[PDB]
Amino acid sequence: IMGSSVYITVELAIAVLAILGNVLVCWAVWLNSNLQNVTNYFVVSAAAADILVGVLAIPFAIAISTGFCAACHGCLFIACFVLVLTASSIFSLLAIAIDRYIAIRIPLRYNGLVTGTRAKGIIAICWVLSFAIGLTPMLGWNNCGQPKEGKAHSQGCGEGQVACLFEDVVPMNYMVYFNFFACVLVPLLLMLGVYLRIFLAARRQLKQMESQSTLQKEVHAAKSLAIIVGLFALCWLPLHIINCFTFFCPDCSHAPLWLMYLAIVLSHTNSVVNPFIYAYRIREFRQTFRKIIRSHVLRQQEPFKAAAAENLYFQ
Ligand SMILES: CCNC(=O)[C@H]1O[C@@H](n2cnc3c(N)ncnc32)[C@H](O)[C@@H]1O
Ligand SMILES: CCCCCCCCS[C@@H]1O[C@H](CO)[C@@H](O)[C@H](O)[C@H]1O
Ligand SMILES: CCCCCCCCS[C@@H]1O[C@H](CO)[C@@H](O)[C@H](O)[C@H]1O
Ligand SMILES: CCCCCCCCS[C@@H]1O[C@H](CO)[C@@H](O)[C@H](O)[C@H]1O
Ligand SMILES: CCCCCCCCS[C@@H]1O[C@H](CO)[C@@H](O)[C@H](O)[C@H]1O
Ligand SMILES: CCCCCCCCS[C@@H]1O[C@H](CO)[C@@H](O)[C@H](O)[C@H]1O
Repeated sequence: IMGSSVYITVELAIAVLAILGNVLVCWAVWLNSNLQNVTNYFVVSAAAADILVGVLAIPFAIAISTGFCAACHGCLFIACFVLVLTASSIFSLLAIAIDRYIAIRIPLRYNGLVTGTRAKGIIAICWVLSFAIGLTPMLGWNNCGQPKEGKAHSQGCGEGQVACLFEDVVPMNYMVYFNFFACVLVPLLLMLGVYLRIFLAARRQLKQMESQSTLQKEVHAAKSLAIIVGLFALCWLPLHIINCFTFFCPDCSHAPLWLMYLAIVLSHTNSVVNPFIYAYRIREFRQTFRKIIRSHVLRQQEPFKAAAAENLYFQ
């Protein structure tokens, strides 16, 4: 229960990269006026949620790995808060995919259908679903009725306290039957379905060229969605597949602790790549990113630049 320092520090690294990249995304929309359109509300939402994952969710996740002494229901609330915030991250990422779906399939009415007000509707829905799902264990679907005294004793916890571990407060059936399907499998299948429809649009345009600018938009879009989906599956499936193994094999010895830490960390790394890489693949975002990091360097190197120039003067 002591914990692994290697895990803690790698987990801390991800939090920083998640905050850096997504502040970068949001900063870029505030400065650049070209980036201030409806389509980017979905990108800003996702970036905002990823920040909260770095600031709030990952620090909370670190705590839950240590098995510190606390009231079971306090421990459950922290685990639930990790679930809500990561869920919002997933759902707001889905919103980007549904947006691109409408944009490519119904390009005419898109501008009349996907308005700034309706975009905030969708954003709110993302957060309603996140709370409803991640807080579900609060309503009674939890392991707090059956505390572990033997483990609580070994950690030297006072009476009425337990070792705060994730798998000790959050039930595996909740994780497997509700959380995995609602939060991971459905969104993944929906996003994969969106990618397959954009790909097929590109294939139809390409087949027409076998007889003598929309094709470039669709090929770029399909690539962007392949990245999102590929990364999302690589980041989220290992941890949840592990959870299924744990649930369906109660007699099996538990999956190694190093694999657990790797999978948890892997799931958190979705908040640094999604949707940074997506935004980074729009030139307008990419150029604005340069102006910001540029101005950060021509203002941090100044003490050493002035020193070197003065050192050469009297050389
Ligand atoms: C909405 C999906 N959220 C999660 O799965 C997060 O919950 C936590 N989590 C999920 N399964 C486990 C587990 N078996 N052990 C510890 N934490 C977990 C991780 O921080 C995940 O990123
Ligand atoms: C997790 C936190 C959720 C953050 C969501 C931020 C949504 C900002 S929308 C944006 O706000 C501007 C003024 O602020 C208005 O000028 C625009 O018309 C309007 O579209
Ligand atoms: C929970 C259901 C919420 C309904 C969906 C719309 C959310 C609007 S929030 C609020 O609305 C103002 C105008 O309505 C915007 O200008 C602000 O930027 C925004 O912060
Ligand atoms: C530690 C506490 C951190 C929790 C942060 C939650 C941020 C909520 S943003 C808020 O969500 C609403 C629906 O809940 C939407 O209707 C609005 O558009 C949006 O402004
Ligand atoms: C709206 C109020 C609804 C109340 C929700 C109760 C549903 C609990 S199901 C049952 O709860 C046990 C708690 O003792 C756990 O041990 C088990 O894992 C789980 O199968
Ligand atoms: C808000 C509460 C919503 C639903 C709570 C009850 C969910 C239990 S499902 C079902 O329970 C059985 C034993 O009870 C087992 O087959 C597994 O543990 C699980 O598959």
